[PDB]
Amino acid sequence: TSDVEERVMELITSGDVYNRLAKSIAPEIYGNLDVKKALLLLLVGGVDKRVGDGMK
Amino acid sequence: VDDVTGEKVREAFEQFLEDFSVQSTDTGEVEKVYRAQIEFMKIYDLNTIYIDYQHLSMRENGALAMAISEQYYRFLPFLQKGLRRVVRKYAPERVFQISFFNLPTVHRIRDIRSEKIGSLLSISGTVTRTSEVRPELYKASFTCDMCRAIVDN
Amino acid sequence: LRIIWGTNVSIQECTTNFRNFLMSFKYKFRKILDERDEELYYIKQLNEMRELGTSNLNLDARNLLAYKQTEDLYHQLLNYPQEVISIMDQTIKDCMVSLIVDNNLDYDLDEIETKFYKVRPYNVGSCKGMRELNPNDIDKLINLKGLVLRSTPVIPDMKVAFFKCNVCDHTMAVEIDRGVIQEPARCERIDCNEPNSMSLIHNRCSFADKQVIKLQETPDFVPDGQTPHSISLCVYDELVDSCRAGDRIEVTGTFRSIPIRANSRQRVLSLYKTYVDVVHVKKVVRQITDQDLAKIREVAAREDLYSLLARSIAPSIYELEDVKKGILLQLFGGTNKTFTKGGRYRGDINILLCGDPSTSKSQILQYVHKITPRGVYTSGKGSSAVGLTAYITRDVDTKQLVLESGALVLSDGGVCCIDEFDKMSDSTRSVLHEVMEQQTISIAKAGIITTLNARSSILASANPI
DNA sequence: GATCGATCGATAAAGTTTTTTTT
DNA sequence: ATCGATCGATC
Repeated sequence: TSDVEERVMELITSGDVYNRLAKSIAPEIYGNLDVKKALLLLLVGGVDKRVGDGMK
Repeated sequence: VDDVTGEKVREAFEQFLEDFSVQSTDTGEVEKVYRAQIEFMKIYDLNTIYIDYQHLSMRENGALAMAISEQYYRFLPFLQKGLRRVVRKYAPERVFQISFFNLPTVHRIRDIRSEKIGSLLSISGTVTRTSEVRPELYKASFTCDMCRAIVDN
Repeated sequence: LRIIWGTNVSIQECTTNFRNFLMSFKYKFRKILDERDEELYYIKQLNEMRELGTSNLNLDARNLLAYKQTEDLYHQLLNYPQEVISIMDQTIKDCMVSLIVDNNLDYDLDEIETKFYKVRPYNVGSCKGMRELNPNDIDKLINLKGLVLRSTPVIPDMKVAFFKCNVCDHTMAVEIDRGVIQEPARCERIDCNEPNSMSLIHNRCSFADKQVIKLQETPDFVPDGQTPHSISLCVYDELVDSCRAGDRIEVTGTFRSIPIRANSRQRVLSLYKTYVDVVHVKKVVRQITDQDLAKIREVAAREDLYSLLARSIAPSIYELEDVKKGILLQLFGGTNKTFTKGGRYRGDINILLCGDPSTSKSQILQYVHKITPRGVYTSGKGSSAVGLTAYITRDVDTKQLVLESGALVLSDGGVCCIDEFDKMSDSTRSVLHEVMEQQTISIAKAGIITTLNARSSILASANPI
């Protein structure tokens, strides 16, 4: 929300997570929309747990 | 004033060589062990001595043995002069050395900062990558050939 | 008050301004860290300096910012940081004497009043690495965060000199106190002692310690392209060989700069080299009490200690009671029941496990690495047959021989945790039988022979095929 | 005999691709 | 090419 939010709201208004973002990244390939979804969640990763105790 | 102190430790060590540190009589431990140290030496001709830290600590009760622990970087060419005097009076080419052994404590190599300049400190460890056997000099007969080269520094 | 050509510092008001601040404190700083302390830490600790006789007072030195006055002293510490510690070493001797004048039975007023105590202003200010150290920072406190790499042993330093010429007895001892040694050009000690051979007996005057350590900063949010650079260290006090190489570190250093000679044999010099001088450093038989022995005897009164140690070893692991038996049993690794003649048996045993892949096979081994402070950890070809022990390696400091021990000898007081015992090469997996049997490693290297032992204890974590 | 000036002599350099047995 | 040491000359 650091004054570029007018272009960040466009994802929140239009939505379209599952396919428009899939067609966004690497649109130069033949087919394979399923496998370009398997990478983008690794681009945001996903933290397992702030474990606190000795369980790394 | 260390000259006479060096002369004090000259004779006090020499007087220690006049006595023994023998505690038992004819149950083993024959008396006057330092006189026999001269006696074995005048047969096999090895040019050594062997003195321990115990029996020199337990004569002056540490009033003298504690002094040489911090000074015998300088006192080492002093005690050699006294034993060189007592040998002619007790025995018939003569170079020697001073061989202390068996101090109480044992240190590691990581403990040498400031007190270890001129001290005596038994050190353990292992040994690797030796070298050869070369000669050293310690005394010259060299002099200039201007008039006569017989100056012996 | 006095005035120096260099500084603008005062006379001993700030010492007295500290001494009333030191003694009449009892609490401060309650407002900057507002949460809601009856007596100051230092007040008990200043009594604690004499009764142990130590020389070091680790001053937090963020107390002058909490105090109303002594800001001028506080903002002269960070601007002339050599005279201010040179002032306060005199005061702490007198402020200790300020306690001995009350109780005259405190160490006879002579012998502890000879060894000079000192102080250590640490954790002051904040700093952020190396890409901010401007040339204006000439004499300031710096707070580095980084990592030391490698050390050299102590070399000596000219703190006192000695002289003797060729007369009978003349044993003067000049001082240096600079980078300059001063000599006489004509003799002394007698009337007819003209200008002659004044000689330098070097191995007689005493020296202190000194040590240089190399540091390289940790990559702490570096912008992923910049190479982490380096800077050196230097120390003077009794901190030599108390900071081993290879740990996270913080230093409380001042700043200096030295000249260098370009040619090795002239007095010519001009791009300088800086280095820091540390005042205090910080990283980040146990003292056996009797309450712990009383606490475990309550647990030793409980018969289910086997079951109590069965449940304690697994904070997350599934139950599996059979594997938990020998693991604590191997950790309870017997003793050396050794006879005088014959035998030399030791009660150490060796468990192993293999089977289903990734059933916390490694994390259990990581968990065993937690419970023992002095142990090993195997690697994937971090060690090898010749890479374990028996080294020849041409090190970058002296290019000579070094015999570093392998991990099996390195576990003298631990448990050898080792893995990959189906992918290990058959050049190795041939010397562990000897440490299984004669408890030793026989070294056949070009350097030397040695039948050194290895007080060891092993477990094996294999894998299916 | 000592001090100053002039002349002569000595002092500074740098490496890391082909080829052998061997495991 | 520069610096240091030694020798010679002058006061």
